[PDB]
Amino acid sequence: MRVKMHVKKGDTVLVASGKYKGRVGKVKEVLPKKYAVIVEGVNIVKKAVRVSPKYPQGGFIEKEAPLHASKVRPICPACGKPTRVRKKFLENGKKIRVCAKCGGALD
Amino acid sequence: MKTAYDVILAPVLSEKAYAGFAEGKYTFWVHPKATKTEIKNAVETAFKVKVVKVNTLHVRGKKKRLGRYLGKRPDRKKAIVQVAPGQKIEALEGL
Amino acid sequence: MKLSEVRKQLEEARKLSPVELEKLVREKKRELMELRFQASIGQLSQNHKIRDLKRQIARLLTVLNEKRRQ
Amino acid sequence: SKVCEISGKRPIVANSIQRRGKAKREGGVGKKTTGISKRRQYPNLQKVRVRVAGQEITFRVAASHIPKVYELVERAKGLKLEGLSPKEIKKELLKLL
RNA sequence: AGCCGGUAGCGGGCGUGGAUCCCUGGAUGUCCGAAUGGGGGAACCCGGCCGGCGGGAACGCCGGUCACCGCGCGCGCGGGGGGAACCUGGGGAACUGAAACAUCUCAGUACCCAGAGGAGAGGAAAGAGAAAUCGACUCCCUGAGUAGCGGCGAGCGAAAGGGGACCAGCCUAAACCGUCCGGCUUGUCCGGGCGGGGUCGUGGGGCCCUCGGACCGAAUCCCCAGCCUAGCCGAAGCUGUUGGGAAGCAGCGCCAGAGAGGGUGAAAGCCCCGUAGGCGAAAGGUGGGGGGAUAGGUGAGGGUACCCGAGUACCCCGUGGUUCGUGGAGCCAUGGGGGAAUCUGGGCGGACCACCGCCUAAGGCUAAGUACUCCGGGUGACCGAUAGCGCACCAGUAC
RNA sequence: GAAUGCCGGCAUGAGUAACGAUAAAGAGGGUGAGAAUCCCUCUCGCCGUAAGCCCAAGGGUUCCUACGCAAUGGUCGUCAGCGUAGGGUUAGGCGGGACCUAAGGUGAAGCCGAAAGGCGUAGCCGAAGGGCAGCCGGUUAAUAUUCCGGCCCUUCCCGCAG
RNA sequence: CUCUAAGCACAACCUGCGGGAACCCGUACCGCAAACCGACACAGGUGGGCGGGUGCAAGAGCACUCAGGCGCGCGGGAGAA
Ligand SMILES: [K+]
Ligand SMILES: [K+]
Ligand SMILES: [K+]
Ligand SMILES: [K+]
Ligand SMILES: [K+]
Ligand SMILES: [K+]
Ligand SMILES: [K+]
Ligand SMILES: [K+]
Ligand SMILES: [Mg+2]
Ligand SMILES: [Mg+2]
Ligand SMILES: [Mg+2]
Ligand SMILES: [Mg+2]
Ligand SMILES: [Mg+2]
Ligand SMILES: [Mg+2]
Ligand SMILES: [Mg+2]
Ligand SMILES: [Mg+2]
Ligand SMILES: [Mg+2]
Ligand SMILES: [Mg+2]
Ligand SMILES: [Mg+2]
Ligand SMILES: [Mg+2]
Ligand SMILES: [Mg+2]
Ligand SMILES: [Mg+2]
Ligand SMILES: [Mg+2]
Ligand SMILES: [Mg+2]
Ligand SMILES: [Mg+2]
Ligand SMILES: [Mg+2]
Ligand SMILES: [Mg+2]
Ligand SMILES: [Mg+2]
Ligand SMILES: [Mg+2]
Ligand SMILES: [Mg+2]
Ligand SMILES: [Mg+2]
Ligand SMILES: [Mg+2]
Ligand SMILES: [Mg+2]
Ligand SMILES: [Mg+2]
Ligand SMILES: [Mg+2]
Ligand SMILES: [Mg+2]
Ligand SMILES: [Mg+2]
Ligand SMILES: [Mg+2]
Ligand SMILES: [Mg+2]
Ligand SMILES: [Mg+2]
Ligand SMILES: [Mg+2]
Ligand SMILES: [Mg+2]
Ligand SMILES: [Mg+2]
Ligand SMILES: [Mg+2]
Ligand SMILES: [Mg+2]
Ligand SMILES: [Mg+2]
Ligand SMILES: [Mg+2]
Ligand SMILES: [Mg+2]
Ligand SMILES: [Mg+2]
Ligand SMILES: [Mg+2]
Ligand SMILES: [Mg+2]
Ligand SMILES: [Mg+2]
Ligand SMILES: [Mg+2]
Ligand SMILES: [Mg+2]
Ligand SMILES: [Mg+2]
Ligand SMILES: [Mg+2]
Ligand SMILES: [Mg+2]
Ligand SMILES: [Mg+2]
Ligand SMILES: [Mg+2]
Ligand SMILES: [Mg+2]
Ligand SMILES: [Mg+2]
Ligand SMILES: [Mg+2]
Ligand SMILES: [Mg+2]
Ligand SMILES: [Mg+2]
Ligand SMILES: [Mg+2]
Ligand SMILES: [Mg+2]
Ligand SMILES: [Mg+2]
Ligand SMILES: [Mg+2]
Ligand SMILES: [Mg+2]
Ligand SMILES: [Mg+2]
Ligand SMILES: [Mg+2]
Ligand SMILES: [Mg+2]
Ligand SMILES: [Mg+2]
Ligand SMILES: [Mg+2]
Ligand SMILES: [Mg+2]
Ligand SMILES: [Mg+2]
Ligand SMILES: [Mg+2]
Ligand SMILES: [Mg+2]
Ligand SMILES: [Mg+2]
Ligand SMILES: [Mg+2]
Ligand SMILES: [Mg+2]
Ligand SMILES: [Mg+2]
Ligand SMILES: [Mg+2]
Ligand SMILES: [Mg+2]
Ligand SMILES: [Mg+2]
Ligand SMILES: [Mg+2]
Ligand SMILES: [Mg+2]
Ligand SMILES: [Mg+2]
Ligand SMILES: [Mg+2]
Ligand SMILES: [Mg+2]
Ligand SMILES: [Mg+2]
Ligand SMILES: [Mg+2]
Ligand SMILES: [Mg+2]
Ligand SMILES: [Mg+2]
Ligand SMILES: [Mg+2]
Ligand SMILES: [Mg+2]
Ligand SMILES: [Mg+2]
Ligand SMILES: [Mg+2]
Ligand SMILES: [Mg+2]
Ligand SMILES: [Mg+2]
Ligand SMILES: [Mg+2]
Ligand SMILES: [Mg+2]
Ligand SMILES: [Mg+2]
Ligand SMILES: [Mg+2]
Ligand SMILES: [Mg+2]
Ligand SMILES: [Mg+2]
Ligand SMILES: [Mg+2]
Ligand SMILES: [Mg+2]
Ligand SMILES: [Mg+2]
Ligand SMILES: [Mg+2]
Ligand SMILES: [Mg+2]
Ligand SMILES: [Mg+2]
Ligand SMILES: [Mg+2]
Ligand SMILES: [Mg+2]
Ligand SMILES: [Mg+2]
Ligand SMILES: [Mg+2]
Ligand SMILES: [Mg+2]
Ligand SMILES: [Mg+2]
Ligand SMILES: [Mg+2]
Ligand SMILES: [Mg+2]
Ligand SMILES: [Mg+2]
Ligand SMILES: [Mg+2]
Ligand SMILES: [Mg+2]
Ligand SMILES: [Mg+2]
Ligand SMILES: [Mg+2]
Ligand SMILES: [Mg+2]
Ligand SMILES: [Mg+2]
Ligand SMILES: [Mg+2]
Ligand SMILES: [Mg+2]
Ligand SMILES: [Mg+2]
Ligand SMILES: [Mg+2]
Ligand SMILES: [Mg+2]
Ligand SMILES: [Mg+2]
Ligand SMILES: [Mg+2]
Ligand SMILES: [Mg+2]
Ligand SMILES: [Mg+2]
Ligand SMILES: [Mg+2]
Ligand SMILES: [Mg+2]
Ligand SMILES: [Mg+2]
Ligand SMILES: [Mg+2]
Ligand SMILES: [Mg+2]
Ligand SMILES: [Mg+2]
Ligand SMILES: [Mg+2]
Ligand SMILES: [Mg+2]
Ligand SMILES: [Mg+2]
Ligand SMILES: [Mg+2]
Ligand SMILES: [Mg+2]
Ligand SMILES: [Mg+2]
Ligand SMILES: [Mg+2]
Ligand SMILES: [Mg+2]
Ligand SMILES: [Mg+2]
Ligand SMILES: [Mg+2]
Ligand SMILES: [Mg+2]
Ligand SMILES: [Mg+2]
Ligand SMILES: [Mg+2]
Ligand SMILES: [Mg+2]
Ligand SMILES: [Mg+2]
Ligand SMILES: [Mg+2]
Ligand SMILES: [Mg+2]
Ligand SMILES: [Mg+2]
Ligand SMILES: [Mg+2]
Ligand SMILES: [Mg+2]
Ligand SMILES: [Mg+2]
Ligand SMILES: [Mg+2]
Ligand SMILES: [Mg+2]
Ligand SMILES: [Mg+2]
Ligand SMILES: [Mg+2]
Ligand SMILES: [Mg+2]
Ligand SMILES: [Mg+2]
Ligand SMILES: [Mg+2]
Ligand SMILES: [Mg+2]
Ligand SMILES: [Mg+2]
Ligand SMILES: [Mg+2]
Ligand SMILES: [Mg+2]
Ligand SMILES: [Mg+2]
Ligand SMILES: [Mg+2]
Ligand SMILES: [Mg+2]
Ligand SMILES: [Mg+2]
Ligand SMILES: [Mg+2]
Ligand SMILES: [Mg+2]
Ligand SMILES: [Mg+2]
Ligand SMILES: [Mg+2]
Ligand SMILES: [Mg+2]
Ligand SMILES: [Mg+2]
Ligand SMILES: [Mg+2]
Ligand SMILES: [Mg+2]
Ligand SMILES: [Mg+2]
Ligand SMILES: [Mg+2]
Ligand SMILES: [Mg+2]
Ligand SMILES: [Mg+2]
Ligand SMILES: [Mg+2]
Ligand SMILES: [Mg+2]
Ligand SMILES: [Mg+2]
Ligand SMILES: [Mg+2]
Ligand SMILES: [Mg+2]
Ligand SMILES: [Mg+2]
Ligand SMILES: [Mg+2]
Ligand SMILES: [Mg+2]
Ligand SMILES: [Mg+2]
Ligand SMILES: [Mg+2]
Ligand SMILES: [Mg+2]
Ligand SMILES: [Mg+2]
Ligand SMILES: [Mg+2]
Ligand SMILES: [Mg+2]
Ligand SMILES: [Mg+2]
Ligand SMILES: [Mg+2]
Ligand SMILES: [Mg+2]
Ligand SMILES: [Mg+2]
Ligand SMILES: [Mg+2]
Ligand SMILES: [Mg+2]
Ligand SMILES: [Mg+2]
Ligand SMILES: [Mg+2]
Ligand SMILES: [Mg+2]
Ligand SMILES: [Mg+2]
Ligand SMILES: [Mg+2]
Ligand SMILES: [Mg+2]
Ligand SMILES: [Mg+2]
Ligand SMILES: [Mg+2]
Ligand SMILES: [Mg+2]
Ligand SMILES: [Mg+2]
Ligand SMILES: [Mg+2]
Ligand SMILES: [Mg+2]
Ligand SMILES: [Mg+2]
Ligand SMILES: [Mg+2]
Ligand SMILES: [Mg+2]
Ligand SMILES: [Mg+2]
Ligand SMILES: [Mg+2]
Ligand SMILES: [Mg+2]
Ligand SMILES: [Mg+2]
Ligand SMILES: [Mg+2]
Ligand SMILES: [Mg+2]
Ligand SMILES: [Mg+2]
Ligand SMILES: [Mg+2]
Ligand SMILES: [Mg+2]
Ligand SMILES: [Mg+2]
Ligand SMILES: [Mg+2]
Ligand SMILES: [Mg+2]
Ligand SMILES: [Mg+2]
Ligand SMILES: [Zn+2]
Repeated sequence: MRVKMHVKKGDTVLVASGKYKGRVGKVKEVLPKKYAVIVEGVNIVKKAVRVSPKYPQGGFIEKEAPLHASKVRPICPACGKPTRVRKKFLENGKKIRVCAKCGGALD
Repeated sequence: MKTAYDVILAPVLSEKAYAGFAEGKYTFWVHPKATKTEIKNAVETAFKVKVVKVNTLHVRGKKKRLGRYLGKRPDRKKAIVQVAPGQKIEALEGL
Repeated sequence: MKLSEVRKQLEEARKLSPVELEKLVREKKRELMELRFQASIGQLSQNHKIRDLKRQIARLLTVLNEKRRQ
Repeated sequence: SKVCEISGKRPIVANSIQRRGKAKREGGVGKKTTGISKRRQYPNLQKVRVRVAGQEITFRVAASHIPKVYELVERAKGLKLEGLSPKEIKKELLKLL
């Protein structure tokens, strides 16, 4: 089947565990195969790069490292709180994610 | 659907192949089951020339390995075609 | 090829006749041969074109075969 | 040594039993078996030739069912067997079996 | 809401106007293989006929078609090969045991061959066997290591009856009647098809005479419930502290038809996937449950003595099966020889005879209850990389 | 803790035997981080009915070029039948098939056998035997009776003439 | 090559001239050997053809030598048993 994952690309999340616990950012990318996400400005690693074209000075570059998807919590755009995700069926027949606290949509 | 364009696969790029261009000889990779009569027809409707001679030969695939795994490249077949005097295949010419 | 273009190609082909579908298939096969020549001499950067054209020929043959079976 | 074409009699496996001694009912201590060996018993197969509808048909049958061959020929008096090959006669004859 | 398999890179693309992916149906499907146009050292060569392509007559390619056997009337239908175990039939060892060995045992086992199928076999009394009793078959417990068999050695080993599972009974041949065809030994004739009639042991049926004259219901067909092949919803937690990291520890809370389990940077009912509880199919498969239809089935008296499965019963010779190894040796089966009758006929109740009883041979079919595990799921006082399958890994591979 | 047990690891013998024909080597120069061992040159020796050249089988890319030097090579290695990459085999006349038969195999007919199967006429298969039209030279790093040049030839189709 | 039978004799066959047609597979390299059979780059085994010159009576024998190919994939010293 499919990798059921509670967050999606483009939504704001809270890092609730680990070194960067308490930080807030936007999901850059989602890695269902690794069950991981990438959050802007979070979990920056230093990577050694060789001297070459497009890396003339070599040295080190900085990149975000993926986080396990259970460490992030989506933030409601209505009540502004981290929350669990509920399913709400719309009168037009579509299904959307809603915040488990106040019921607001999560897009 | 089999056509003339399924018979001719690609040109052969080598010094030996380039040498025959001056004499009107052109080397192609062709379908391994294609016959000389089949090949001669295919070149005529693909490049609009007159073909007067077709030579063929089988090219067995080389055994190659990547790390631990042994295998083989696919078998191939190339054809050298001689066009009528004065005629040219401008797609191959210029390389 | 976009999803909308695929629907257009299938819609146009179903309006044709078996004689026309064979002629269109042959022109597409000729176009694919010219791509293979370009890709052989390292002059096709957009290598995705080869897969797009191959699936188009499969679509036209699938539609042609449906018309043959009535 | 094969099957009987009418009754299906075929060879059967039987035991040959060699005995010694005097029987109990004749005042002896009893029979003793010195040897048992497997053998085959065959039907008494014989060739029977009959003339049916201008053709000669050959039957391989057990001797006990030879009169059944002529029973079949008589019951074929009410069949249309004109111009058929001997093989075709035999198949028609055996469909009456 | 991401995606272009394992699988990154170079290089390019697609997707909320619904991609990738999953399920169902369809299309395409080179060559070999039962292999089947012919040949052949499998995967490779060579043809016939019809149509098309190339300038196409020679040459080549493309599409269709062409093996053999059986049955039904050149056409139509079928067969062939394969399948881990299980099943039936045709054949069928030895080591070993007997503390040697030959009857016996191992054993009708191993194995070979043929066939059947999701099962197979068996199956509707010419039965059982002593009770004036039972009532097709199969399977389980028991009877019972009993009755018996046995160089009466080693050993082998029932059945009836009782308790359960399941449950179901039918179609024909023959008498007689009709119709078509063939015969000449030319008709109350014989023979071969087909239709009607008939199916039984408290004997039944045919024919003649009399009185008679809607209920049952499929193992077949139709429809539906349900089930299978993708899925969906799903309660409740925060803060601090040690620490690389909290889920640990602490403070105060909440859910529970959910405190199975697995993840998350250590040890989380409330973070994630789930769990209890609910929901869901356009399409194909199944449908042993329910409903309907249909085939089919349906009473007595008197006369007659027409019919009731033949190289069969039966007797003898040679053998097999049964607990039965020639034994007082029946019963069932049959290679050889002889060889009946149609109910006043026949078979059986362990030699045989008499009496007293039971049954109706020589045509066929038949669900369910039972066996097995290639395959899918669940579960272990099962294994944890010398273990567990030979293989946790690119293994029936390297060699 | 023992089964000349089983699997694996590592010791001893020991820096020991041996390094596979007693046809044999020497020098100068070059290359290279590195040279008895690779390249060039001069000298020497060995084979020469062979240790030279060409077919068939068998083997299956080992062929040529470039770049390498961990393992392989009984030492060494800059070399290589080794590692990586690219390239390379061209036929109407050569061989085989679209021809023929041999032993043998198979086998519409036919015969036999519990089954599986055994045999067998015609026919078919079956060759290094019969049949059938190409010689000389040039060219590539690597193919040549195949490519090219010159000179020769074969079968089939169509048209015209006889 | 020749003889005729069915058939056909506006066909058919043969000769000459002109124009056309001619498919599939093999083809590298080793091949008395370091590339084949012997577990090895193994003193063994492996069918056919060519195989020069001089001399020794002849010869495919023997000695030297042509063309061609090799010094056999560990060496250097010493000069006991
Ligand atoms: K024995
Ligand atoms: K003994
Ligand atoms: K009677
Ligand atoms: K009896
Ligand atoms: K009885
Ligand atoms: K049955
Ligand atoms: K030959
Ligand atoms: K060659
Ligand atoms: Mg990140
Ligand atoms: Mg060329
Ligand atoms: Mg070819
Ligand atoms: Mg042309
Ligand atoms: Mg070729
Ligand atoms: Mg060729
Ligand atoms: Mg190739
Ligand atoms: Mg290749
Ligand atoms: Mg491949
Ligand atoms: Mg395509
Ligand atoms: Mg018999
Ligand atoms: Mg005997
Ligand atoms: Mg026997
Ligand atoms: Mg006789
Ligand atoms: Mg008899
Ligand atoms: Mg008799
Ligand atoms: Mg999108
Ligand atoms: Mg499908
Ligand atoms: Mg075939
Ligand atoms: Mg064949
Ligand atoms: Mg089968
Ligand atoms: Mg058996
Ligand atoms: Mg046997
Ligand atoms: Mg038997
Ligand atoms: Mg035996
Ligand atoms: Mg025995
Ligand atoms: Mg003994
Ligand atoms: Mg003993
Ligand atoms: Mg015995
Ligand atoms: Mg036994
Ligand atoms: Mg026994
Ligand atoms: Mg046994
Ligand atoms: Mg059954
Ligand atoms: Mg009955
Ligand atoms: Mg049962
Ligand atoms: Mg039982
Ligand atoms: Mg039970
Ligand atoms: Mg029992
Ligand atoms: Mg008892
Ligand atoms: Mg007893
Ligand atoms: Mg004893
Ligand atoms: Mg004794
Ligand atoms: Mg015993
Ligand atoms: Mg016994
Ligand atoms: Mg026993
Ligand atoms: Mg019982
Ligand atoms: Mg009837
Ligand atoms: Mg009867
Ligand atoms: Mg009648
Ligand atoms: Mg009737
Ligand atoms: Mg009666
Ligand atoms: Mg939930
Ligand atoms: Mg949920
Ligand atoms: Mg939850
Ligand atoms: Mg918290
Ligand atoms: Mg915490
Ligand atoms: Mg805990
Ligand atoms: Mg918790
Ligand atoms: Mg936990
Ligand atoms: Mg948990
Ligand atoms: Mg908690
Ligand atoms: Mg549930
Ligand atoms: Mg009897
Ligand atoms: Mg008898
Ligand atoms: Mg008797
Ligand atoms: Mg006797
Ligand atoms: Mg008897
Ligand atoms: Mg007996
Ligand atoms: Mg017995
Ligand atoms: Mg017995
Ligand atoms: Mg005895
Ligand atoms: Mg016995
Ligand atoms: Mg006794
Ligand atoms: Mg007895
Ligand atoms: Mg009797
Ligand atoms: Mg008998
Ligand atoms: Mg009777
Ligand atoms: Mg009587
Ligand atoms: Mg009796
Ligand atoms: Mg009796
Ligand atoms: Mg008695
Ligand atoms: Mg009875
Ligand atoms: Mg009866
Ligand atoms: Mg009966
Ligand atoms: Mg009867
Ligand atoms: Mg009988
Ligand atoms: Mg039956
Ligand atoms: Mg059953
Ligand atoms: Mg291990
Ligand atoms: Mg371990
Ligand atoms: Mg293991
Ligand atoms: Mg273990
Ligand atoms: Mg496994
Ligand atoms: Mg193992
Ligand atoms: Mg292993
Ligand atoms: Mg493995
Ligand atoms: Mg293997
Ligand atoms: Mg001990
Ligand atoms: Mg031992
Ligand atoms: Mg040991
Ligand atoms: Mg030990
Ligand atoms: Mg050991
Ligand atoms: Mg071990
Ligand atoms: Mg060991
Ligand atoms: Mg060991
Ligand atoms: Mg180890
Ligand atoms: Mg060891
Ligand atoms: Mg060691
Ligand atoms: Mg030591
Ligand atoms: Mg050692
Ligand atoms: Mg020593
Ligand atoms: Mg040592
Ligand atoms: Mg020393
Ligand atoms: Mg020593
Ligand atoms: Mg030493
Ligand atoms: Mg020494
Ligand atoms: Mg040694
Ligand atoms: Mg040595
Ligand atoms: Mg030495
Ligand atoms: Mg030494
Ligand atoms: Mg030494
Ligand atoms: Mg040495
Ligand atoms: Mg030495
Ligand atoms: Mg040496
Ligand atoms: Mg030496
Ligand atoms: Mg020498
Ligand atoms: Mg010498
Ligand atoms: Mg030197
Ligand atoms: Mg030097
Ligand atoms: Mg030097
Ligand atoms: Mg060196
Ligand atoms: Mg060096
Ligand atoms: Mg050199
Ligand atoms: Mg030398
Ligand atoms: Mg010397
Ligand atoms: Mg010399
Ligand atoms: Mg010499
Ligand atoms: Mg010499
Ligand atoms: Mg000489
Ligand atoms: Mg010589
Ligand atoms: Mg000699
Ligand atoms: Mg070869
Ligand atoms: Mg080899
Ligand atoms: Mg080999
Ligand atoms: Mg070898
Ligand atoms: Mg190769
Ligand atoms: Mg290689
Ligand atoms: Mg090599
Ligand atoms: Mg090479
Ligand atoms: Mg080389
Ligand atoms: Mg180098
Ligand atoms: Mg090295
Ligand atoms: Mg090394
Ligand atoms: Mg080495
Ligand atoms: Mg070396
Ligand atoms: Mg060595
Ligand atoms: Mg060595
Ligand atoms: Mg070395
Ligand atoms: Mg080295
Ligand atoms: Mg160097
Ligand atoms: Mg070099
Ligand atoms: Mg080499
Ligand atoms: Mg190499
Ligand atoms: Mg290599
Ligand atoms: Mg080639
Ligand atoms: Mg040629
Ligand atoms: Mg030529
Ligand atoms: Mg041909
Ligand atoms: Mg041939
Ligand atoms: Mg045969
Ligand atoms: Mg046979
Ligand atoms: Mg045979
Ligand atoms: Mg023969
Ligand atoms: Mg022949
Ligand atoms: Mg053959
Ligand atoms: Mg031949
Ligand atoms: Mg001869
Ligand atoms: Mg020849
Ligand atoms: Mg020739
Ligand atoms: Mg050259
Ligand atoms: Mg060469
Ligand atoms: Mg060459
Ligand atoms: Mg040449
Ligand atoms: Mg030439
Ligand atoms: Mg060649
Ligand atoms: Mg070759
Ligand atoms: Mg060569
Ligand atoms: Mg070479
Ligand atoms: Mg050579
Ligand atoms: Mg030789
Ligand atoms: Mg030679
Ligand atoms: Mg040589
Ligand atoms: Mg090799
Ligand atoms: Mg070998
Ligand atoms: Mg070997
Ligand atoms: Mg070695
Ligand atoms: Mg070797
Ligand atoms: Mg070596
Ligand atoms: Mg060597
Ligand atoms: Mg050697
Ligand atoms: Mg040798
Ligand atoms: Mg020799
Ligand atoms: Mg010679
Ligand atoms: Mg000379
Ligand atoms: Mg000389
Ligand atoms: Mg000489
Ligand atoms: Mg002289
Ligand atoms: Mg002389
Ligand atoms: Mg002399
Ligand atoms: Mg001489
Ligand atoms: Mg000689
Ligand atoms: Mg000579
Ligand atoms: Mg001599
Ligand atoms: Mg000599
Ligand atoms: Mg000499
Ligand atoms: Mg000599
Ligand atoms: Mg000599
Ligand atoms: Mg000499
Ligand atoms: Mg000499
Ligand atoms: Mg010399
Ligand atoms: Mg030479
Ligand atoms: Mg020389
Ligand atoms: Mg040397
Ligand atoms: Mg070496
Ligand atoms: Mg060495
Ligand atoms: Mg010394
Ligand atoms: Mg010395
Ligand atoms: Mg000395
Ligand atoms: Mg000395
Ligand atoms: Mg000494
Ligand atoms: Zn909210």
